[PDB]
Amino acid sequence: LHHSEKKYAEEDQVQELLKVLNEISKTTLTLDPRYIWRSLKDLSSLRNQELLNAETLCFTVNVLYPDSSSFKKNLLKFITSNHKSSVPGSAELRNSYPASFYSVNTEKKTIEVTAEINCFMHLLVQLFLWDSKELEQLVEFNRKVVIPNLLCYYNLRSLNLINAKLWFYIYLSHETLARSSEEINSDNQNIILRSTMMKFLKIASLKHDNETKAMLINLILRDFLNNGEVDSASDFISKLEYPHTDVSSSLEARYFFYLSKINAIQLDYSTANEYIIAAIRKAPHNSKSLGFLQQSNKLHCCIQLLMGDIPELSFFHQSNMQKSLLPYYHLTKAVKLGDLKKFTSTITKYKQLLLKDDTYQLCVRLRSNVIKTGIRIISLTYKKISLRDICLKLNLDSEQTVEYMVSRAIRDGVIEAKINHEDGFIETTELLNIYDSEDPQQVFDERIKFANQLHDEYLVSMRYPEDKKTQQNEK
Amino acid sequence: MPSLAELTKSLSIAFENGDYAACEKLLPPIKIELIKNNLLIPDLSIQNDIYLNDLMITKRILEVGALASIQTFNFDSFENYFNQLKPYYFSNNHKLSESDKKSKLISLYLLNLLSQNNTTKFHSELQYLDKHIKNLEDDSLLSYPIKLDRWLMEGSYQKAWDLLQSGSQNISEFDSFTDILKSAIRDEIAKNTELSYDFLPLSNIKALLFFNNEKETEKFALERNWPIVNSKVYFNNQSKEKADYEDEMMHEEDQKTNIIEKAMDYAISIEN
Amino acid sequence: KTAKETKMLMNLHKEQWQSGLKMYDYEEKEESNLAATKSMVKIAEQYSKRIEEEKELTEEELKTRYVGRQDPKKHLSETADETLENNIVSVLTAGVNSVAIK
Amino acid sequence: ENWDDVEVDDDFTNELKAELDRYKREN
Amino acid sequence: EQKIQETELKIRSKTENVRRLEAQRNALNDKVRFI
Amino acid sequence: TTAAPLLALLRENQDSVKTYALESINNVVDQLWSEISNELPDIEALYDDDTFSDREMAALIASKVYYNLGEYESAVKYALAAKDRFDIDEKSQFVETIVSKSIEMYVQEASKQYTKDEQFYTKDIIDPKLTSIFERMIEKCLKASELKLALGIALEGYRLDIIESALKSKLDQSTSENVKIINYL
Repeated sequence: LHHSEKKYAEEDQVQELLKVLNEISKTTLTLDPRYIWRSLKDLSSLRNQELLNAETLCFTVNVLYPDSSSFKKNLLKFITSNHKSSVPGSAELRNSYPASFYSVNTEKKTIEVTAEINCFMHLLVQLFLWDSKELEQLVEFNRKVVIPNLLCYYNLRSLNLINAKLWFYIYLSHETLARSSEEINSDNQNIILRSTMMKFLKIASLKHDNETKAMLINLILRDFLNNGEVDSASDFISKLEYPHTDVSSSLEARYFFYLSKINAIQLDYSTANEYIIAAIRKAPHNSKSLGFLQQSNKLHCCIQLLMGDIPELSFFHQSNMQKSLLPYYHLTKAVKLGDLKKFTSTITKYKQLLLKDDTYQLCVRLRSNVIKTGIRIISLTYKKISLRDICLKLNLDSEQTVEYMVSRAIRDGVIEAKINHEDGFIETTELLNIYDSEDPQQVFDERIKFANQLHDEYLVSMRYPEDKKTQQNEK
Repeated sequence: MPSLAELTKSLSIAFENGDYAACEKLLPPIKIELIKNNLLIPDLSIQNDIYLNDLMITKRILEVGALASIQTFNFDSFENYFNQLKPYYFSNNHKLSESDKKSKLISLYLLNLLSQNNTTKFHSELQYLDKHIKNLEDDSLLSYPIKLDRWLMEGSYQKAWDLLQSGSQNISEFDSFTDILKSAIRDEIAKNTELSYDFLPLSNIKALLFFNNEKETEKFALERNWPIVNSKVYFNNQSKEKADYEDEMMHEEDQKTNIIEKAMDYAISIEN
Repeated sequence: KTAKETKMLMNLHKEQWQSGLKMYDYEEKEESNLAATKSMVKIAEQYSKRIEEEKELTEEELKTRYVGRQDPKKHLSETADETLENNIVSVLTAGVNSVAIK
Repeated sequence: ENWDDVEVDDDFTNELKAELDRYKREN
Repeated sequence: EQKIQETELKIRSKTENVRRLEAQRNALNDKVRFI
Repeated sequence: TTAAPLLALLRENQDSVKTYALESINNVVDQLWSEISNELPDIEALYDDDTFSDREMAALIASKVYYNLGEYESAVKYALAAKDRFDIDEKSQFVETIVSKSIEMYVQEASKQYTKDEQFYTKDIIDPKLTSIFERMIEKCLKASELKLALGIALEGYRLDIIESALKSKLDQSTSENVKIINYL
C-alpha cells in the first residue's frame, strides 16, 4: 500500500526533472525550461495532497544530499513524523545510468552533479511549506539556508531563473508571520530581509535576467509602500532597470500598479491615471487574477475623483464585482451635488471597510474635491453668475468663503475663469474657438509616434520565433 | 552650560531654566558615550537591554534636545533627532512604559511639513505609526496640527485658517511655525488676484483679507512687490522673462521653428 | 566613360531632368505649383479615402471571398507618398523664410 | 454611462411640473 | 570573468536585430526574381 | 547612523564627535543610498581640505554610494582615494565590478599614453587611480594560480612588467608548463 504510493509520485517527479536536465546541458535552451516551470508549480501543488507527504522523502534518498538530509527531518519533525522504512537508503532508482546520476562517479567526487540538484531541491521544499501553511520556526530556518547558498554558487543564465521564484516565497512567508502575530523578533527579521534584497539585485543587474529583475522590483516596491518612505521609492524608480521585453504580463501589471500609488501622493495625477489603466490591460481576465483586478479597480476610482473628473456609473453597474464597490458609489454622488453632510455620513459607516485596503486615508483628500467639482458644474452652466448665487445653491458659509475656493481652482488652470469684484460676478474666460490655435497641434504630433511605437516591437518579432523553422528539418 | 557632573542630567536641568543657546553646547559630549554603546539606535541582535541602562533615557535625552533646536530654528540638528527618533516608538513592540509619552515632540516634525505647503511627505510619513485617522485625526493630544485636519472632515477650511488666531496651542511652543503658516495661507489667498486678476481695489481688499486698518492693505503690497496707484493696485509682471537661459522650452523664438521641424522629421526617419 | 562624360550625363539625362535650377527644383514645384497640383487639398484628402475605401471595404476576412489579397497593402504604399509629400511641403512651408521673428 | 442610471434626479416628478401651469395665467 | 560575460550580452542583444535583416532579405529576393 | 543629517552637521564644532558619526555611516552605506545623495557634495569638498583627517573613512562612504546610483566611473575614484580601506581580497560584487571598470578605463589610456612614453606602465604618467587596481588584480590572480585572467588582461593593458616578472615565479621546469604559458602570449 504505502510502498506503491511512494514510487508512483517519484517516477513522475523524475520524469519532469529529466526534461529540464538535458535541456540545460547542451548550449543554452533556458527559454524552454521557463515554460515548463510555469506548469511545474501547478502540477506539484495538486500532487502534494495525493499520496500524502512521502513523495519528497524518497526523492532526497535517490539523489545526493549536500544539505538536504537534516532539512527533511526538521520538516518532518513539526508534523509528528510517522516512520515507515524511514532509514536513509531504502529506495534506490539510480541503478548506475548516465541520466540517473551514475553513483560511482558521483560518490568518488570526480564529477559535480550538485549544481542542478541542490538548486532544484530548495524549490520543492518551498512548495510544501506554502501548501501545508507551516509557520514559526520553519520559516526562519529555511531563510538562514537558501540565502548563504545562493551567494556561494555562481548562477548562470539558467541558474538565475531557479531562485528567481524563491525570493517570492521569502517575502511572502515573512509577511504572513508578521500579520499573524506581532513580536520584536519580526521587526529585526525584516531588517535583514531588506538588506538582502539589495545585495542580490546588484548581482542580477550584471546578469541582466528579465524574470529575476521583474520579481525583485515587484517585491521591493511593495516594501516601500508599507513603510511609506518617499525618498526610497523615488530614487529606486529613477534607474529604470526593469526590462519590458521578455517579462510576463502578470509581472508587468503589478509594476504599473505600484506607480499609481506612488504618483498619487506626489500631487501629479496625469501620469498616475495612465499607470492604473495599463495595469488593467496587462492583467489577465481569468479568476486567478481577480485578486489583482479587485484592488486595481478600487484605486482607479480614487484617482479619478482626485482629478476633479467623475468616473462613469456603468463601472459600478455592469461589472460583477460591484458588491465590493458599493462604498465608492456613495462617494461618487456626494462629490457631484457637493452636499456637506452627505460625505460625512458616507465615510463614517464604511470607515471600517475602507481601512483594510488603506483607501480611507485618501478619502480625506476627497473632501476638498467635493466642492471643487460642484464649482465646475455651476461654472459651466452659468457663464456670468453673481457671487451670492453660489452660496444659495451649495448652502455654503458666506460669500467671502466661496470667493477663495475659486482661487485654488484656476491656479493650476482647472476652471479657467476670472473673478470681477467691481462688477460683482464671475465670468468664464473660455471663448472656445481653439481649433485655429497651435495647442491642439501639440497633442496631434504625439499620436504619430503612438502609431509608430508599435513598429519596432512588432516587425522585429516576426522572424524571432522563425529561426526554428529553417534550422529544423521539414517533410 | 554645564550644571552637574553627569552630562545627561545637565541637559534636562538647563532645558527648563532657559538659555537654549548654551544648552546645545553640551550635545557633543553627550553623544560620545551614546554612540560608543550604540544607545541612540536599537541593535539588530539581542543585547538584553530594552528598558534598562540609559536606553530608555535616550528617548528623553533626544526629546529635550529636539525641543531646544526647534526654537532656535536649526534644520540640520532637528533632522538628526528625527532620524534617531525614527526607530523609537516602533521597536520594543507596542509598549515600553508610557507608550507615546509626551505629545509635544512628534507634532513638531509634522508641523514643519505643512509650513512648506508639502502634502506629499505629510500623510506618507505616518506609515511608521500607520494610523492617519487614529494616532493623528482621532488623537486629542497635540491637536494643533490635528484640528487643521479635523476641520477637513466637514470641509470647512475657513475655521482651520482662523484657528491660528483662536487656537490655544500657538502661544509658546507652536508660535515658531504659527506666523509661518499664517503668512503662507494669506499669501495663497492673494495669489489668485496676482497672475490673473488685473486691477485690485483699495477699501474692498481691507474687508476681503480681514484688515482692521486701511494702511494694512498697502503694507501687504510692499512684501508682495506690487505697484500702487490711486484707489487701485495693478499687476505689471504678467510677462515673465530672464530666469537664467531657456532653450527649446516654453514658447521659444528661433528654436521654436526647429521643434516643429524636428517633430515632422521623426515620422520620416521611422518611415525610412 | 570619362570624368567629364560622367558628370555631364548625370546633369542631363538620368531619370528625369529637373536641373538648370538646383534650388528652384523642389522649391518651385512643391510650392508655386500648388495651384496646378495640390489646389483644393481638402478634396485631395478625399481621394486618399476613396483609394482606401476601394480596398478595405472589400475583403475584411483575410481570405478569398471578394478576390483580394494585398488590398491593405495596395493603398498602403500609394497613400504613403501622399502623406510624405504633405510632410515635405510642410517643412518647405516654414522653409519659405518670410523673415518674421518678432 | 456617467451620471445616468441609478443616481437619476429625484425631482421634476409632480409638484415642480404642476406648478408651471399656474405661471401662464399669472403673467 | 564577468567583464567577458558582459561583452557576450551584445551577441544575444544584436541577434534579435539580425533577425530583422532576414525579413528584408526574403522581401528582396522576391524582387530579384520578379525583375 | 543615518548619513543624511550627519553630513549636514559637518559645519559645527567638535570634530571628535564627527569621527564617531562617520563610523555609524559605514553600516548604512549598503542600506539607504537615497538620503545621502543630496549630501554627497559635502564629502568631496572635505577631501581637498588639509585640516580634514577623516578622508580615509570618508572615502569608504562615498565609494558605496555613487556605485549604487549607477555610476561606475566614480566607484573607482572614491574607493582608491584613501589607498587603505579598499580590500581587493574580499569576495563581493562591489569590488569585482570596480576592478572590471578600472581595467576598462585603463586599457583606453594605455594606447593613448604610449605615444608620449613607452615606460608609462613603470611610471606615473598614467593617473595612479587606474594603475592601483590593475596592479593588485594581477597579483591576486597570481596567488590564485590562474594565468587566464593574468596574461589576458596584461596584453590589453599594455604592460610588459607583468609578463616578465610573473613568469619567473610561475616556473615549473615536469618540463611542460613553460611551453604552454608562452603559447598563450
